[PDB]
Order: sequence, then C-alpha cells, then structure tokens
Amino acid sequence: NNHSWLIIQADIYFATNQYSAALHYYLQAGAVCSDFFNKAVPPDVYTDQVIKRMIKCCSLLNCHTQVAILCQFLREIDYKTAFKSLQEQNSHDAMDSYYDYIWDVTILEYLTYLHHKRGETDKRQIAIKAIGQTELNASNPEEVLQLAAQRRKKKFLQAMAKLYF
Amino acid sequence: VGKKVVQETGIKVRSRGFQVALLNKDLKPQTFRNAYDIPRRNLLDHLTRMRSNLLKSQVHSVPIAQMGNYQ
Amino acid sequence: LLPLAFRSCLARVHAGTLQPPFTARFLRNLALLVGWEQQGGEGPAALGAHFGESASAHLSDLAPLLLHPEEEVAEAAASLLAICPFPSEALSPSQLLGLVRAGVHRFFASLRLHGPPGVASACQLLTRLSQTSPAGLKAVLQLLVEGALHRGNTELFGGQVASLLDTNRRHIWSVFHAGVIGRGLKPPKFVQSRNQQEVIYNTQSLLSLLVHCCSAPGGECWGAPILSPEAAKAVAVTLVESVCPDAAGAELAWPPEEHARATVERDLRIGRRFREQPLLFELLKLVAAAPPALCYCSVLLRGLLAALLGHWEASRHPDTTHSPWHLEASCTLVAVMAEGSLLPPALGNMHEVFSQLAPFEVRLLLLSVWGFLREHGPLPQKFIFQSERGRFIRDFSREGGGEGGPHLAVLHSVLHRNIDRLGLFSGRFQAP
Amino acid sequence: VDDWICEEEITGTDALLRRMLLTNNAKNHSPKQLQEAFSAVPVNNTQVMQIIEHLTLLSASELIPYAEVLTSNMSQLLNSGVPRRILQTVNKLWMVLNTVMPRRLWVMTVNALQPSIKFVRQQKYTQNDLMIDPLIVLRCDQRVHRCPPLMDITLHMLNGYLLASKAYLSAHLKETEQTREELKNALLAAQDSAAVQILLEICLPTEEEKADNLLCNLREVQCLICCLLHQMYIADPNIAKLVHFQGYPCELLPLTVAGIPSMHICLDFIPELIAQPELEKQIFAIQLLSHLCIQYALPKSLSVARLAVNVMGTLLTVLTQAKRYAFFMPTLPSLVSFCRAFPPLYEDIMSLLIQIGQVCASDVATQTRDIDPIITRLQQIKEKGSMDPDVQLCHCIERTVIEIINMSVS
Amino acid sequence: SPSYSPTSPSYSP
Amino acid sequence: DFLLEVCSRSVNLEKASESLKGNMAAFLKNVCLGLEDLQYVFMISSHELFITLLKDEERKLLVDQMRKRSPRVNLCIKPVTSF
Amino acid sequence: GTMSVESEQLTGVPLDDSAITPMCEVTGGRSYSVCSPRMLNQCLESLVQKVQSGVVINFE
Amino acid sequence: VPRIWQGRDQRTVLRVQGPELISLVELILAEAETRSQACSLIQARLPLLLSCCCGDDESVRKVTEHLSGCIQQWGDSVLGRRCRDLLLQLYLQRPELRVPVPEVLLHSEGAASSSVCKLDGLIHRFITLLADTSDSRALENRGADASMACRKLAVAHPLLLLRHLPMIAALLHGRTHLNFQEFRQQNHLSCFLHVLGLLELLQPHVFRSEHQGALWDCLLSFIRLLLNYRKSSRHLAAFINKFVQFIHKYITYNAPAAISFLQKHADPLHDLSFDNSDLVMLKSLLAGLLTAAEMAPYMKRLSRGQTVEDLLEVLSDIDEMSRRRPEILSFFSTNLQRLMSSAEECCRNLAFSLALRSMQNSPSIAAAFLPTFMYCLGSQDFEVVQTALRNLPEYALLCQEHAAVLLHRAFLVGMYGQMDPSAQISEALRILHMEAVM
Repeated sequence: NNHSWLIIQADIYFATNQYSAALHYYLQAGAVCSDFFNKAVPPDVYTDQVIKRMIKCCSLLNCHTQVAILCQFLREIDYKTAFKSLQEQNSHDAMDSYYDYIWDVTILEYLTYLHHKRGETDKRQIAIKAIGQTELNASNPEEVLQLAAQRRKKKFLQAMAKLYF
Repeated sequence: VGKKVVQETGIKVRSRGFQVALLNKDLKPQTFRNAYDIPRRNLLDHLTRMRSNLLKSQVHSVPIAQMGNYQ
Repeated sequence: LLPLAFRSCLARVHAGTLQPPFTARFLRNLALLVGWEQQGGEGPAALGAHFGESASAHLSDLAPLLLHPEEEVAEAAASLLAICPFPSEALSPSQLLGLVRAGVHRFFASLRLHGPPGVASACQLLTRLSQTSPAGLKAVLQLLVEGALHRGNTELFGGQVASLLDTNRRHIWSVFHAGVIGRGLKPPKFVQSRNQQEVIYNTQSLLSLLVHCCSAPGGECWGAPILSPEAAKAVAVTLVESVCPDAAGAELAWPPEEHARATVERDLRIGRRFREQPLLFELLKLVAAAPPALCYCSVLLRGLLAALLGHWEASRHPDTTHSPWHLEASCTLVAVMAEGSLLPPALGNMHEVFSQLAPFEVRLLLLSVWGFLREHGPLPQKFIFQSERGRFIRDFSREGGGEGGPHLAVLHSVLHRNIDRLGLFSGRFQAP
Repeated sequence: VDDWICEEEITGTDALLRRMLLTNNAKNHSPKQLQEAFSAVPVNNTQVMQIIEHLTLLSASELIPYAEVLTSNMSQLLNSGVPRRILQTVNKLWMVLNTVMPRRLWVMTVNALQPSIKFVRQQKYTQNDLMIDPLIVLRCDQRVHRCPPLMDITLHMLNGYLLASKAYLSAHLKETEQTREELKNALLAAQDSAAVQILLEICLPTEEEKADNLLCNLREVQCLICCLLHQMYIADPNIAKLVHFQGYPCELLPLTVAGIPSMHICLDFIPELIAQPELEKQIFAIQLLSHLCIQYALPKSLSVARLAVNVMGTLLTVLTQAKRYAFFMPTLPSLVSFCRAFPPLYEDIMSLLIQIGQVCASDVATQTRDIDPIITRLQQIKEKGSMDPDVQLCHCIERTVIEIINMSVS
Repeated sequence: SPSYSPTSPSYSP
Repeated sequence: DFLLEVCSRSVNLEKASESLKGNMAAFLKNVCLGLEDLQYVFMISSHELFITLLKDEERKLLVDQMRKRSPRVNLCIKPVTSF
Repeated sequence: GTMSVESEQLTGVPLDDSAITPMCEVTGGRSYSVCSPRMLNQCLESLVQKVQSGVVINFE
Repeated sequence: VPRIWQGRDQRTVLRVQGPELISLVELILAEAETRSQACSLIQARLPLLLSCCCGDDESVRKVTEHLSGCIQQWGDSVLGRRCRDLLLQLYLQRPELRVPVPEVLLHSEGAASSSVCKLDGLIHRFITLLADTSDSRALENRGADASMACRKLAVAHPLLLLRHLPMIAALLHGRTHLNFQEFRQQNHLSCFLHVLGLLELLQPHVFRSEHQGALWDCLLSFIRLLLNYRKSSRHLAAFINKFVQFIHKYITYNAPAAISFLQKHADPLHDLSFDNSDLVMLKSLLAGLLTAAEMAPYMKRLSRGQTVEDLLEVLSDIDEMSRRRPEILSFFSTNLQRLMSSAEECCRNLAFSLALRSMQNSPSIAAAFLPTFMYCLGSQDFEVVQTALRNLPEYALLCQEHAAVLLHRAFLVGMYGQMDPSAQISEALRILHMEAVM
C-alpha cells in the first residue's frame, strides 16, 4: 500500500512496454491514495505525467474510449490525442458503454460528429442523449460541474479497477 | 444552394470496398411492386391484400403541413 | 514444506487435476489446521507449523475458489478464508478488491442458496476485510449494498421483478384488419411469488452484516457499540449513487419548495426506486442510526419527499388509507428524519397522525418538514462531536427556534381541525 | 412431369397382375361396398384394406367410379391407429386417379381434408377458389402435417395449384386489360414464397413433438417438403433468394441445407444478404452461410466466409450495447462451423473472438453484475438463466471458444 | 446452376 | 434472557395461530444464527419456549449447525513411531 | 441546465467573453451573453431594434 | 428406410441408451459366434454400432469398458477373441478415446491385416510432410514440430503408427544413395535422426511380424546408408550411438529377428567391420552375440539458490550439459517447475527452455508440467503470463490431451487480461487441428 512504490513499479513496467501491468499498478497507486477512488486522487500522485503515461498505456492496448475518458483528467484537457484516439475503429473496449463517463461536452460533440460521419446512427443517438443532460450543461454553476466530473471520475476509475485488478 | 447532391448510406466494411447499407426513410417502398420489401411477419396478410388489389377490387401518410389544408 | 505443499496443491486445483471432491477435502482440512492453530494450546505451540502464516501467502489463489461452481468447494474456501489470517503487513489493493468482490458474491450466492443459515462464513470474511482499512471498509460497504440493490439479488430482499402456419389457418378472402399495431398482443406481464418471512430474514442477515461492518470492534452490561459515521456515510453516499446519480441538485442545502417542480422527473425516479426495492428504507434507517451520516443522503430524502408531496397534492381520496404504500412511505420518511435528528422530536412525531388525516393536511405537514429543513438545514457541521460517549449530537435549541415555531403552529392547527379523532395524539407534540 | 412420368412402364408387372388377379369376379368390390366398409363404426380396417388392395389392379379409367368414396372417406384415415398400408395404398390410388381426372380430384380432395370444425366445414371450395388462392391447400387438417402419405397428396395439390394460379392470373390479367405486369409478378413471387414459408413451418417440431428425430413421421414429412422445395428452387431460383431474404427460423437451417441440394446457389447471394441494413437479415446470412460452409467447402464458400467474418468484426464497432448482444448471441455459434469448414480462418476467427471477448469484458466491468465473469478468469470447462446480457455474451464467447478448441482437437 | 452440385463433373461443349 | 422473557410472555403459546408460532420460531432461529458465542445459542436452545415451538429434528439440525460453525479439533503432534 | 435565476438578470444584457466577441466587435456589431429566457427576449428585441440600413465607419 | 432419406444427395444417426447399446454389441457377438462355426461379418455390423453411437464419447467409452469386461470374463474364448476383434476395430474407427492400450490388444494379431482406420490419412500426411525438409528455415521449424508431434503420437497411440511402418521404410529408401555433401546441405540426416527417435519410442510394439518385415527393410536402408559413408562415418558418432542403442534394444526384446537380419546380411556387416577399423561397437556386437551421483551438487545449488547469480550460473551449467546430454533434464524437472514460475526474467526463460527441451525429449512427462504451466498462465505477474504464452504452442503440442484446457485458459487470460494470445492460440490450434481432424 505504498503509492510511491506502486508508481515506481508501474513506471518500471511502462518502460519495458508491459502496458496492462503498468495500468494495473497505476490504478493500484490511485486506489491506495483515494480509498478505492471514493475520494479525489491527490494531484501529487496522479500528476499529468502519470496520467499521460496512463493515456499511453490505454492507447497501446486499443482501448480508445478509455483514452478519451482519461484525457479529461489532465489539468489542461488534451483534445488532440482524445480526438485522434476516438477516430480509431479497432477498439478493444466497451466503446458506447463508456460514453456515460465523459463529462466534457467537447469530447461528446466530437463523438457525435464522428458517429454521424461514419454512419452509426444509434451510437450517435447515445452521444446526443449524453450531451442532452441537465448536469452536463457547460453553462451550469461551477460546483455542479465539478460534482458531475467527480462522480464520473469515481465511477470510471472504479470500473477500470474492476477491469484491471 | 438547392443541394442536388446527396449523401451515401454505406459503412465500408474493413478487413480486420464492400459495405452494409443504412436504413433510409422515405425511400418509397414498392411493396405492391416488389415482394422483397415484404416482412416475413406481415407476409400472408399483405399477400391477401395485394391479391385482392390485383383483382377487380403507405396511403394516408401525408406530411403534417399539408394535412389540415381546407382551402 | 508448508509453502511448497500449499503451492503445489493450489496449482493442481487451478489445473484440471485434483478433482473437486478432493479440492473440497483439501480446503476443509486446511481450514481445520488453520483453526486448530488459532485454537491456541500446547499442540500449535509445539508444532510451530505456521498454517496461518503460510496460507496467508496464497489468499489471492483462494479467492477464485470461493466462486467455484461446485458448492462444496465454494463453502470450504469460504470457511477457510473466514478464519485464515491476512498477510503479516496488509493486503494489496488488487488483492483486497478481489477478496471483497469474491466475498460479496459468495455472500449473495449462499444467501440465495441456503438462506441465513449458510451465510456466516462469508459474513465473517467480509467483516474482517472491513476491519483491515478504511479503504477495505468502504469497498465492502459499497460492493455489499450495490450487489444488494442489483437487478439480481434484489428478489432476496423483496425487490420487484408456428407464425405463418397458424396465421394461414385462421384465414376471409380479405385481410379485414389494415395492420397489426406493434408485435401483436402484449405479454401477460410479470409474476411474483416469494415468501415474506424469507425476505424479512434475508434482509436481517444483510443488515446484521452491515451493522457488524459499520460498528467499531466489540464495561456497561447493557448498551450498544457506536456505529461509525464514516461507515454509515459510505453507505449513504453509495445509496445516493445507486438510487439517483446526483449533481442536478445535490448540495446539502434544501432548495425552495417551488424548486421541487423543476426536478419532478428525478423525484419520480427516486420514488419508484423506493417503491420497487423495499430495503432502501432499511438501509436508510441504517444510515440514520449514525446521526451525521443521514445529512449526506439528503438528496434522496428531498426527492422522496417531493414525490410524496406530489402524490398527496394529486390525491382525490378523502383518507390516506387508500394510498397504503404512500402512507407508509410518508410515515417512514418522517420517522427516518426524526431518527437521524434532521427534525426535532416535536416535528418528528407527526407520522402518528398521517393514517388519520386526509391528503391535504399530510401534504401541509410534509411541506412544514420541507420548510423546517430549509430554515435549519441538514448539514453535518451542526452535529457537534460530544466526546462524553464518542458520537455526534444535534441540539436544535442552540440553532434558534429549535422547536420549529411556525411548523409546530401548522401542526397544532391540523390537530385542532381534527380534534374529534386526534385527541389522544395531542400529547405527542408538546413544545416543552 | 411427375404426374406424367408415373405413366411410364417399369416392366409391365402390373399388366401381368391385372391379367391374372382380376378374373375371379373381383369387380364385385363396388364403390358403395367400399363406402359401407369405411362407414362401419368398428372401422374394420381389414375390409377396407382388402377392397383397396384389389383396387390397385384396376386401370386408371375404371378407378374413376371409386374416386369419391376414397376421397371423401380419407379424412377418416387421418385418425390414429390407421395402418400405414392403407395410407400408402390410398396414396397409390390417388396418384393413379391424378393421371386421368386431376382437376376434379384435387378440388374434391381439398374438401376432404378440411379440419371439420363445422358440420360441413365449408365443403364448397371449387377450382376457382383454389386457383385464386392456393394456400387453402395448406389450410387443411392439422393431422396431415404428420401423415406422410396425406402430406404427399397435399404437396401434389399445392404444387399443382401454385402452377394453376400462375396461369390463372395471367389469363385474368389478359381478360381485364383488354404497371399490372409488375403487380402480377410480385403476387406470384409472394404467393410462392408464402407457400414455401408455410411448408417450412410445417417442418418445425411443435411443442407436442418436444415431449429420435430420424425415425419419426416428422422426418418423413420433412423429406417430402424438402423434395418439393428442391423442385421449386430448381424451377425458379429467385424464389429461393426471396425466401432466404425473408428468412425463416434458424432451427430449420440444418434441415433445409442438408435436404435441399439446390441451396448452394445461396452462396451467390449471401454477400447481398449481408449488405442488408436489417440486423436479422445479417444474422440469418451468417447462420445460413455457416451451414452452407459446413456443407459445401468451396473456394467461393471460403471467400464468403472471409467476408462474413470481416463484416461481423466490422459491425462489432458499429453496434451499441443491446445490438451487440442481439447480433452476437446467434452469430457466435456460426464461428465453430466456419472453423470446422475452413482451418485457414483460425487466425481471423480467434482475433475476432478475442476482440469481442475484450469488448464484452470491458462492458462487464462498467456495471455491477450478479455473476462477474472477470473474477471467474480461472474456472474450468462447463461442458453442456436470468443473467444479464453482458455476462451471457461473455459466457457465449467462452462457449464458442471451447467448441472451437474441442473441434480442432477432435 | 441450381440443378447441379458445385462438385459435379463439369460439362465441356 | 430478558428477550426470552418478553418472547415467552408475548407468544400466547398453544392459543395463538400457527402463523404466529411459525414467525416466533423463525425469529428465535435467526437470533440464534446471529450469535457468536456458543453458550448463548445453547441457553436459547435450552429454553422451554424454543423446544416447544419447533420440532425435534430441526432443532437438532440447528444446534449441530451452530456447533459445526466453530468446530473444535485436536490433532496428534508427536511424530509417528512404530517402536 | 438547472434553474439558477436571480436579480442579476434584471440588469442589462452583458457581453460575452468567447471567440465570437472580438470578430463581432470589429464588424460593428456585438455579442449577447444570454443566460435566461427573459433576457433572450430582451436580446431579440434589441436585435430587432438594431436591424437598420446604413454603413459602418471606423471613427478615429 | 428410403422414406427417411428421400431427397438427400448421397454425397458426404440413431439415439440409443447405455443398456440398449450393450444388448446391441452382445447381439453382434452372437452374430459373430453363429457365423464362426470370419471378421467380415463383424466388420459388416460395425457401421450399425457406429450409427447408434452417433460419435458420442460416453457411448464409445461405455462400449469399450464393457468389451474389456467381456474379454476378461470370457478369458480367451472364441467369443473373447471376437470381443478383441471388434474392440480393436472400434479403437481404429474412434481413436479419439485416449484410453491407454491394454496388453490384450497388443497381443492381438489382426490389427495389421486389412482394416479401416480414421486417422491413418492424417499420420500419412504427417510423415510425408516431415519428409520434405527443404531449405526454408520456417519450414525447418515446421518439420521439427512435425517430428516431435509424431514422437508424442507414437508414445500415446502407437498402433496407428505401426500400420505406417512401410511408410517410413519407403521414405528412407529414397534418400539413402545421395552423396554426403548434398546430404548435409539439403538437410536429410535430420529426418533420419527424427525417424530413429520415433522408432526408439515405438518399441516394444514395433516387434511383431509385419512390423518385423518393415523393420528389416528399414534396417537394410540404414546399413546401406552406413556403408554409403564409410569414408565419412566419423561425424555421426552420436547417430551411430543411437543406432547401437536401437540394436541393443532389438536384441533384448526380439533376439531371433535381429539374429536373422544380421546373419542374412552378414557380408555387408563384416565388410563395414573390416573397412572401418574405428567401429569398435560393430565388432564387439558381432562377436558377442550420470544418475543422481553426478547431478547431485547441481540440484543442490539449484535448490539452495537464492541470488539470481547462483540460479543463472547453475541453470547455464545444466543447459550446457543438456546440450551435450539431453537425458539429464528429467532429474531437474521438479526444481525448474518451480524456477519457471520465478519472477526473474532471464532465469524463468531459461527454466522454460530447459523444461520444454526436457519434455520434448520425453513426451510422457509433459503432463506433469501442466499444473505449473497454467499456474504460470494464471499468475498475477504479467511477465510470467507473457513468457508462458510465448511457450504455449510448443507445450500444447507436447500435451494434446490437455491442450483443450490449456488453450481455453490462454484465451481466458487473453480476454479478461489485456494481452492478445490470438497468434499463439491460433498457431497451436492450427497444429493440433492438423493433428486431430485434418
């Protein structure tokens, strides 16, 4: 339960290109810090470097919507890699089941554009239904927006813990 | 501006060319002229209907704008 | 020898070798050895086998066996893990989460199979895993109540829920009907048949497990241990998340009564969840047992209250007896707020009279509940930690108007209107 | 051609037996004598058997006075305990009468096989009623669906009236006209395909039959229907294409692929059936292709199997959650059939299978589950029901993986 | 053609 | 023992309906299940109310199940010798 | 998404701070940070009052 | 009945329970006993038995054990002999039943006469495939998989191979005369080594009459090759050592056949003895008619080895001796069953390599590595899983009877984990499909 050493093990696996194992230990460190993601993970543990490493681990495993979810963990939301990852079609993750963990309206706008351009209308309807949510309104009061982001963050990281532990 | 061009209805199946069609509404089904448009569950009753219709003996789907036009 | 023997035997279990009767026997004998070692005496002292210290190494290999399709293997693994000590330092987060997930699955499966008699081993395992850490405690509570409220396992707790040949035969030279709406006739709907007493005691086993997990480890020869407000807070927040994923209105402050007309869909969703799953009230009372934790479940209270207010306003009946579930829900909701001390004792006593009133006065009394909660606010900072016992206290008198002046006034007006039948109940609402 | 080719001489054995067995005043077996033998309330199957067994020696012309007595009484033959000998002999006599008085015989045999709901049960169908609507032939009694001689009679009449309707509508169209051609062709095609669909639904085992397959009246009826459908598909392969585009229950697919040698033409429109936007047409195309590949292992069969695996791996990323479950529960048992037929598909099949497995495991992790298959990662074989769809689809993926591995190792 | 099996002996005119 | 006193005073034994007796027996069984120390389930099991409410075989099953919940075993520790 | 009105809407229409505002300003027009349906009606009414024929001049 | 089969094309299945099937085989035996007072009738009624079994493994196994009981109860009666006859025919038709072969079937003589088998086409494909030892190194490793697969099939199901002994005789007749330099560059001596290992496994079931004739032809080919390289016989010392090991076993079990073969062709043998004075063993043979003690310090170091350096050095030492002496690895099997689960990368890889070499030399002991192999698959250490998946097709091909559960576990760890075993699992599936069905 030493998150510093868990991050060290995750990075050791990350350098050797064991991306599944690296993700395992990053999520283990996060679950040490926040009590199984019940609280916010401290920024001095899930730093932008750690989150970027997690992004690379998810991308190299073809879990592209998971890359899109992790892209809004960063202090400055990285839309370039998020949009690049969502363009991929060889996904090995649940895809449309993860659209409930996206709280950024820009990511969902791009998802709706992508599913409309590529012709999948039902997934496009799922993304539109996700945008058309009261708690998702970008013009909401701030404390509502962090609460939506925090609950989606908790659910997403717990789902990843279930998948990767 | 009139937009005489139209969009396609394909998926471009990959090899992980050929495409599967998408659903298109108001494509004017030709059920009385084409037996391939007949659903299996609605086959016998449609068969009876168009059998009667061919003999000596869809409609009512007007757009709502031109539906209450009494002038 | 013991690490090597356990490793080889578990490797053979995880392979097709060592057929499940022998697997169950192995786990039974291993449990006997571990318990015999714990059963401290001259025997374990002299032997020095360290059965517990060795089997603790293979916890991660034992959790999958606790989900085995073979029942004897599952029970044997459950009993062994119930007694087997955790590793010397602590448990890894993946290891702990795997143990907790396996443990809760075993709990629900064995509750389904053998009822409360066949549940103790999984309960002991989960209790020990909760005592490990606050992370383990929160994981246990979260997964336990989430599996309790799932589409599966909710029946344990009282939860709710060829062509062309025949068509040709029925044909007459015209179709007559111009189409068929939908897929024809609707189905005969669902059917339910479950014993009420079995539901009561499944709920009892689950709630006893949760109380064991929430309380501190067990002076005066009467009395009870203090339920942890952190554990009940965990139960409350996961109850909130399960019933209504929040952030439309989720601040602990209660909004004005007219705001309830803007969230009416969410309140109806909460009301249906409470109606379908009767144990949501049980877990609500469990949350209320620790005083400050019920504040964090205020969204559910507000939503259910709005749903009940909407029903009573829209009730054309002259008595509350024609709305049995809504009457019981209103009574239970006000009782839960009173028990959690979100209301003073005077305001919290008026669930006695709800069966006697008509819909409009009970609607007025629930609006008085809403008004009092707006005026005072169910916040956790007000619950001061009185260390004479080790538990939180709310004393409304310091907050000013702690009796609830106008709300007591409307309650007494309702009493005076129906004094012909509320005469005997007039003693339950004295301000001093 | 079947009503004509039966006139052809095999040897002339029947000429010899007519010469020898008919002299000893056996013509006393009058039609009314047969009717009395039939109408007797103890039945006396020996008597009717004797009478009709004498009747087989009569030429087709002199059998005509016996036509009414053995058609009108044939509903009695549907009753249980009637020996197969009488049914076969009545079939032979009907086939003989079919060579001389076919139109009258068909009209008066349709009326003889009504379910007898009413007192007369509408004994008033005529040539015209059956020519405008040949499906009346399949509106006959429930019991002939497991009476193979009477089923053969019904199939002959159905085929005849299908052709008769084809001619009759052309004649009436010419009379009225003094467009409509498209309407006529669509009516004929829909009528023929509806006949095929009803015949396929007869082949299905009813729930009473649910209570050894090869040796049953159901199997004989299936063989008769398969022979008839083979003739129809040879006559007009567009009917076969139309029937498969409509689809039929997937339970019939081994039967109709094994029993109908003209189904290899389906391989020439499986790509067109795959391209259809309907999910059920795609699923049926996958299932039909799997059965065809296990039947005909041709290079073009493999090409279409490659296309099917590609399209199934393509729409894995197109479908939503519910549609993924709906599509991959019936189409995943088709993969063991593809792997049986085509070992070169192993890499593609298992890559697709691992992709679907990873997608479904990810979907399982999203929500709380009653079973949680992830922590069942190390369970053993489960050689061989209210669970949620994602766990069901996970278990289905595992199940087809064990079926593939079992097949490859056996 | 529907009347001939794919593996039948081909006819060469 | 106070709970058993309230239980015995409130059952109205042999006069109440079989439904009340069944619910009463179920509650006693389940409060026995919830206990940890074995002397407590023994003292509840020894009660006249308990042994009257249920049959014989089921109470025997209950007590043996509670006993085997926390079994006690002893094992030979002296090394094997045939001398 | 959630009903969050106050007396702040009683004041005049505000400007926006998004990327459309500077290009709106350099064209002689302006943006309208609308946050309520009543201020939407106010913004639309002001917009009708600003539909006028003429030319814009960059006065210096 | 034609009515059941009306309409079928007739170009490429009755359900009966246990006791009915037992009565059926008893009735077939009654038929055989009535006719004997030939195997033609008993073969004629065999498809009826198969049409009633419908390929069900349970029915096949039940008939097999009932026939074993009938053989034992009837002793060596005529009906008991017919029980053995239809039992061997059933084993031929359905060898998927992996029951070990009783000695009563080994004493049966009728297997090598005219008969029908289900797997003969596959093993024929195997040996002709292994024979084409062309220059492509990918094809060379494919041939190596073919050779060891045939090794495992020989140890598991010998009798099916024994009906393919003239096969190997003909395969070796072709290449004997070709010269030494072309012998080594086209890589045909490896095929001789492979078939030598095969035949070394195939004993002592390789020593009956028709087997004796095929062996005599094969040994004539062998000695023709030996005399063909009398001027260059000194590089094949280990091959000639395997040859004389075969010779010692041959004289051990079937002495008179070896004596007859040697005496019939005494002139080439004496010519080889005289021409090459370096052949001590040949002269000694014609005239006449290691252990734990050395490995003990090494397994001591391996057992009491904690540092990666000690394990690395002792494993490299075991590796070099096994390269000299592959038979020594059976002693270390238990130790490096545990070392191939180790967390260290290079040490685990070396343990895996040595374990695979061990069970490839001895295809019987591979089943003992099964629990530790799928423990490695199920291990929480991802490197252990990765290296187990790397070694998956080789071990699965060495296991076969457990390759089903092995590949199922590989798929489960692939899909619930994030690794992609599709390449390895598909290669294993391809190879064992070529093993089993086609």
